[PDB]
Amino acid sequence: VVEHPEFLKAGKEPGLQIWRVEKFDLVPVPPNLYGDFFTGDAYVILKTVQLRNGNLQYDLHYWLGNECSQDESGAAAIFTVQLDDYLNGRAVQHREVQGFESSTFSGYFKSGLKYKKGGVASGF
Amino acid sequence: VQALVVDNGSGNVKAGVAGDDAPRSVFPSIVGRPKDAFVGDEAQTKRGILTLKYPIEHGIVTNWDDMEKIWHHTFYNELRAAPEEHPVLLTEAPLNPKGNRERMTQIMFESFNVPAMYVAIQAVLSLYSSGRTTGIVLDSGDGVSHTVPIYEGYALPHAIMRLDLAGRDLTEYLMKILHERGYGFSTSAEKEIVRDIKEKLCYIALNFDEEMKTSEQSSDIEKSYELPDGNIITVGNERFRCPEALFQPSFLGKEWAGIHTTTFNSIKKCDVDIRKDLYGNIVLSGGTTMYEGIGERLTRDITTLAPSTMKIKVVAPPERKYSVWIGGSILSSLSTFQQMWITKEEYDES
Ligand SMILES: Nc1ncnc2c1ncn2[C@@H]1O[C@H](COP(=O)(O)OP(=O)(O)OP(=O)(O)O)[C@@H](O)[C@H]1O
Ligand SMILES: [Ca+2]
Ligand SMILES: [Ca+2]
Ligand SMILES: [Cl-]
Ligand SMILES: [K+]
Ligand SMILES: [Mg+2]
Ligand code: NA
Repeated sequence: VVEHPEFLKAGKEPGLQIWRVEKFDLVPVPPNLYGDFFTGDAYVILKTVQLRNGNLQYDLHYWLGNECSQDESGAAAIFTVQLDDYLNGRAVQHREVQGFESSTFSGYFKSGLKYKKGGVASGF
Repeated sequence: VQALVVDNGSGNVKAGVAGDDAPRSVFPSIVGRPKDAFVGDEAQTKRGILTLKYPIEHGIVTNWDDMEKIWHHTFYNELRAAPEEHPVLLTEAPLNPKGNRERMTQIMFESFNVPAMYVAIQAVLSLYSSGRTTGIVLDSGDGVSHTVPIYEGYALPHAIMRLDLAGRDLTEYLMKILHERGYGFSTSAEKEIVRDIKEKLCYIALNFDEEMKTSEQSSDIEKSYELPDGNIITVGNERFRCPEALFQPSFLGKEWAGIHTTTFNSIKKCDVDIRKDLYGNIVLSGGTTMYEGIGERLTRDITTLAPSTMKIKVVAPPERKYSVWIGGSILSSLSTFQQMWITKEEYDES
């Protein structure tokens, strides 16, 4: 389970990658929007860190908006598992619920976490 | 091409197409043969001229000829789909033997000629349908209940618990205790009526002993139900004594652990460093988890059993009756599903 183009880009360099679940697919979030999340949507976030020994460390977070649809939150969970598998299981997985996110997750965004009304339509 | 999703339930098959939010076909997992095979509702309407059998009584397929009849009915009579032209996602019970999975795979590829298939564990699909990768699923269906710890997407096989106590046992117990007020439900057709009584009127007491006390103090407990023949039946404390057997199997003459104890035992089989995530994500699945009061009661009872440092959260999704099927519909819709399945060509050359 590797041929997905976004899997091929995941975790190659230190940094922050955010995808939104859109109609049962993983779609990159425009970087200008990083830190702002639609309450109607679910997202997958991969934080990649360069270790002292040169290896890479991975934290996968799936973020669930208060109004996201069941297909979106279920897909975010499943894509998280599949991305971890593609990273040979070395990612630590984190469930993030709107308004109750971990301090680690909020710390990824210099401007802090903000939410917006709306979102992409359900696949259901 | 759109995958078909088939949840092989002990009591009912749930079937439909990937991308739907609910199964479009739900029918009883019954095959009737003359006293040359009838399946599902049509088998029940002809119970006079047929012997009826359950091929998957306790979540495990045990009669493969009859199971193949159920699958043929699913594809041809319910969905009107050519199985040889769709990928199929099939569900299986937790701890299903690999030899059973191989037999279902052989039938799909060699009898139905399915082009591709994927077998999913029911409880894992339910966890995904709840938007989680880690948690413990308590799936209570018709013929079987399981508690299934799952960590970062995968079930922990050494910690799964099976309890052969589920909805059908509760229906039978309600049939039994209604003899106290003079009812003699006993036939297969009467059992279906009592099942409906159970679903409509029963509930789970927050504290069983206190509910027995309060219910005896007045007639407020009594609720009515209109039978097919127009007669009205009144049910009192049977409303919560029936599902109480989930917690006290001694009511059925069994020394088995109740569902709270079973959930606790399952979590304890997992290493201490992940138990907090399981206790905080106890996810209910299946028709027999639909009773009013179940989440509140399970929360009390598991909180009592578990160390007091743990944070107990019981999650009762509104559409949990079909959460296995829904999880399958999501998984088989993803852009990555085509990489997860086995093709017929691979199988045939294996
Ligand atoms: N609202 C309800 N309250 C109580 N029980 C219910 C309710 N709705 C359905 N049930 C029971 O749920 C059971 C069927 O649910 P399900 O179909 O999820 O079991 P299965 O999946 O068919 O069998 P298994 O999963 O055990 O192999 C039946 O026994 C039915 O009576
Ligand atoms: Ca949305
Ligand atoms: Ca991992
Ligand atoms: Cl305690
Ligand atoms: K079950
Ligand atoms: Mg089931
Ligand atoms: Na906890």
